Amino acid sequence: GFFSFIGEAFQGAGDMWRAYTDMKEAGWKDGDKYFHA
Amino acid sequence: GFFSFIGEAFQGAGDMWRAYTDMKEAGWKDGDKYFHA
Amino acid sequence: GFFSFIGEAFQGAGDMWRAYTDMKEAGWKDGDKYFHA
Amino acid sequence: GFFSFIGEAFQGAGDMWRAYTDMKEAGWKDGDKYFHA
Amino acid sequence: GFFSFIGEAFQGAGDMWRAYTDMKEAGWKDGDKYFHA
Amino acid sequence: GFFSFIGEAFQGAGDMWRAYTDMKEAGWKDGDKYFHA
Amino acid sequence: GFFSFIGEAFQGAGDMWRAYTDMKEAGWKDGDKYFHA
Amino acid sequence: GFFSFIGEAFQGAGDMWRAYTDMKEAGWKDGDKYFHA
Amino acid sequence: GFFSFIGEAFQGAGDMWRAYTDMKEAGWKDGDKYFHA
Amino acid sequence: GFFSFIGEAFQGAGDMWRAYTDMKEAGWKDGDKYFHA
Amino acid sequence: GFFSFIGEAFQGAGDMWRAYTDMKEAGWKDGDKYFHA
Amino acid sequence: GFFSFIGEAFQGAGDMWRAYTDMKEAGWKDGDKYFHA
Amino acid sequence: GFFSFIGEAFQGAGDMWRAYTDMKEAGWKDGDKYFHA
Amino acid sequence: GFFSFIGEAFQGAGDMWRAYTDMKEAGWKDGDKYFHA
Amino acid sequence: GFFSFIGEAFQGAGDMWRAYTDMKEAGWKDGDKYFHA
Amino acid sequence: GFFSFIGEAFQGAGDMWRAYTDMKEAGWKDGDKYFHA
Amino acid sequence: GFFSFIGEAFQGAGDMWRAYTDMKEAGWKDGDKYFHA
Amino acid sequence: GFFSFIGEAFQGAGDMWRAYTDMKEAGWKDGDKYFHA
Amino acid sequence: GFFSFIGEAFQGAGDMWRAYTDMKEAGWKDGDKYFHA
Amino acid sequence: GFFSFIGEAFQGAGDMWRAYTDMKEAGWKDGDKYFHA
Amino acid sequence: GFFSFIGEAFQGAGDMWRAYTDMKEAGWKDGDKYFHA
Amino acid sequence: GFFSFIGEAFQGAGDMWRAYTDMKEAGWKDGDKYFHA
Amino acid sequence: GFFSFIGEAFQGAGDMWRAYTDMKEAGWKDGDKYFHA
Amino acid sequence: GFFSFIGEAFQGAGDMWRAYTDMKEAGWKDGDKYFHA
Repeated sequence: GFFSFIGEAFQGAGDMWRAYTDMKEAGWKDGDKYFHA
Repeated sequence: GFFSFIGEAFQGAGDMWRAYTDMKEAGWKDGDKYFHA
Repeated sequence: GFFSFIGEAFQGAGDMWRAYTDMKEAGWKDGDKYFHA
Repeated sequence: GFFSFIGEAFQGAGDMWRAYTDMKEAGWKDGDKYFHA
Repeated sequence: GFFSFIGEAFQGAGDMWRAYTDMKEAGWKDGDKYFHA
Repeated sequence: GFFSFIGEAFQGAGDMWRAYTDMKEAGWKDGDKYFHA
Repeated sequence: GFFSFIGEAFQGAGDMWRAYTDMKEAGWKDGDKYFHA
Repeated sequence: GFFSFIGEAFQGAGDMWRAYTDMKEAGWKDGDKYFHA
Repeated sequence: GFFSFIGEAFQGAGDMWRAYTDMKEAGWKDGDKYFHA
Repeated sequence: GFFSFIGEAFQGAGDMWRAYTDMKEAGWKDGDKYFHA
Repeated sequence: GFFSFIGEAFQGAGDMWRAYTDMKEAGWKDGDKYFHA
Repeated sequence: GFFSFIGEAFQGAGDMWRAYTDMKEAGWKDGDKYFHA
Repeated sequence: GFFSFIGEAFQGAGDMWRAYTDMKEAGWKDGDKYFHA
Repeated sequence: GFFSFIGEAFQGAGDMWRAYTDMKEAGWKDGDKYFHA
Repeated sequence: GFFSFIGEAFQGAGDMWRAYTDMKEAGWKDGDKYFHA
Repeated sequence: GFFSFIGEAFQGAGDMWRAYTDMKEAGWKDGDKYFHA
Repeated sequence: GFFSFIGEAFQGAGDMWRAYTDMKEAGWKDGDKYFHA
Repeated sequence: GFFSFIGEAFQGAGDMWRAYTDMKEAGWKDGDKYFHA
Repeated sequence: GFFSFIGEAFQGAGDMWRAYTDMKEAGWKDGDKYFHA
Repeated sequence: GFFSFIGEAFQGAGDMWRAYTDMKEAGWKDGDKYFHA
Repeated sequence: GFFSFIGEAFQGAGDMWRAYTDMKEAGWKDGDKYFHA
Repeated sequence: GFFSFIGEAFQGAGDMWRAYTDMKEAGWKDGDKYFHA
Repeated sequence: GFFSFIGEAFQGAGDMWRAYTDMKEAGWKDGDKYFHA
Repeated sequence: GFFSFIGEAFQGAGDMWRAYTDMKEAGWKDGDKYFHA
């Protein structure tokens, strides 16, 4: 694919552009995410 | 595919452009997400 | 694929451009993520 | 793939451009991530 | 792959461009990461 | 692969360009990472 | 999507299940094809 | 979508289940085809 | 996606399940093909 | 994706499951193909 | 992805499961192919 | 990814599971191929 | 075309006879402007 | 075209006769401007 | 084209007759400007 | 083209007749500018 | 093209008739500029 | 092209008629500039 | 400007994509052009 | 400018992509052009 | 400028991509061009 | 400038990519060009 | 400038990539060019 | 400048990559060029 971004990308808490691929018999767990201002 | 973005992208809490692909016998769990201002 | 970014990329807490690939019988756990201002 | 970045990339706490690949019978655990200002 | 970066890359606490590859019967644990200002 | 970087790369605490490869029956543990200003 | 083929595929001169994808500024040619019996 | 084919496919000169997808500024040619018996 | 083929594939002159993907400024040619019996 | 082939693949002159991927400023040629019986 | 082949692959003149990947400013040629019986 | 082959591979003249990868300013040639029986 | 200006041009904060032309996939920003006397 | 200017051009903070032309995949920024007397 | 300027150009803080031309995959920044009298 | 300037050019802080041309994968920065009298 | 300048050019802090041309994978910076009288 | 300058060029701190040309994988920096009278 | 052409361009006798630019006190003469079939 | 061509360009007799630029007190003469078939 | 060509360029008699530039008090003469088939 | 060509370039009689530059009080003469088939 | 060519370049009679530069009081003469087949 | 060529370059009769530079009061004459097949 093709991806183009021009400007600002803001993320307080989390993941950006994560790529999990080609897994067999795989397991995982992600936790919570908080944003306070 | 083709993706073009011009400007600002704001995310308080979460994931952006996540790609999970090509999985067999796979399991996972994502937690909650809070936004306070 | 093709990836192009021009500008600013801000992440308070988390992962950016993570790539997990080609796993068999794999397991892991990610923790929480907090953002305070 | 092809990756091009022009500008600023800020991460308070976390990982950037992590690549885990070609694992068999593998396990790990990542901790939490805090951001205070 | 091809990787090009032009500008500034700031990480308070964490890992950048980590590459774990070609593991069999492998285990590890990463700790937490704090960012205070 | 090909890697090109032009500019500044700042890391307060952590690892940069770590490469762990070709391991069998291997184990390790990484500690926490703090950033104070 | 889902694709199931059960039987026989016969081709004297040609290509089969050709997939060209995700191209930008591309150009090509394919010549003539002759079947004589 | 869903595609099921059960039987026989015979082609003297040509292409089969060709898929061209996700093109930008592209151009090509395919010559003549002759079937003689 | 999912692809299942059960049977026989016969090709006198040609290519099979060719995949060209993720190209930028590319160009090529393929000559003629002759089948004589 | 997922690909399953069960049976026979016969090719007098050609290529099989060719994969060209992730090219930038590329160019090539493939000559003619002759099948005589 | 996942690829399974069970059976027979016969090729008089050609290449098999060729993979060309991650090229920049590249160029090549492949000659003719003849099958006579 | 995952690749499984179970059976027979026959090639009179050619290459098998050739992998060319991670090239910059490259160029080559491959001559003709003849199969006579 | 033809453009004639005879006199005085006064600008406290801003741009003058700015010409942006012939752009494709472009993006920019201009901040605030303050005039105090 | 034809452009004639006869007189005075005064600018406290800004740019003059700026020409940006013939751009593809471009992005930039210009900050604030302050005029105090 | 034709450009004629006859007189005075005064600029406290800024750029003059700046020409940016013929750019592909480009990105830049210009800071603030202050005029105090 | 044709450019004629007859008179005076005064600039406290900035650049003059800057020409950036024929760039591919480029990136830069210019700081702030201060004029005090 | 043709460029004629007749008069005076005054610059407290900056660059003059700077020409950057024919760059590929380039990156630079220019600091702040101060004019005090 | 043709360039004619007749008069006076005054620069407190900076560069004059700088020409950077024909660069590939290049990077540099220029510090601040101060003018005090 | 931007120019894109995809297909065939045939000219028996003449010029294609001629560019004469930035001339002062210039003279020339072009001859006739014949096309016979 | 930007120029892209994909396909065939045939010229029997003449010039293609000629560029005459930045001339002062210049003269020349081009002859005739014939095309016979 | 930017120039990209993908395909075939045929010229029987003439010049291709000629560049005459930056001449003062210059003269020349080009002859005729014939094409016979 | 930037020039990219991928394919075949045929010229029976003439010049290709000629560059005459930076001449003062210069003269020359080019002869005819014939193409017979 | 930048020049890239990938493929075949055929010239029966003539010059390719000629560069005449930085001449004062210079003269020369080129002869005819014939192509017969 | 930068020059890259990948493939075949054929010239029957003539000069390739000729560079005449930095001449004062210079004269010469080149003869004809014939190509017969």
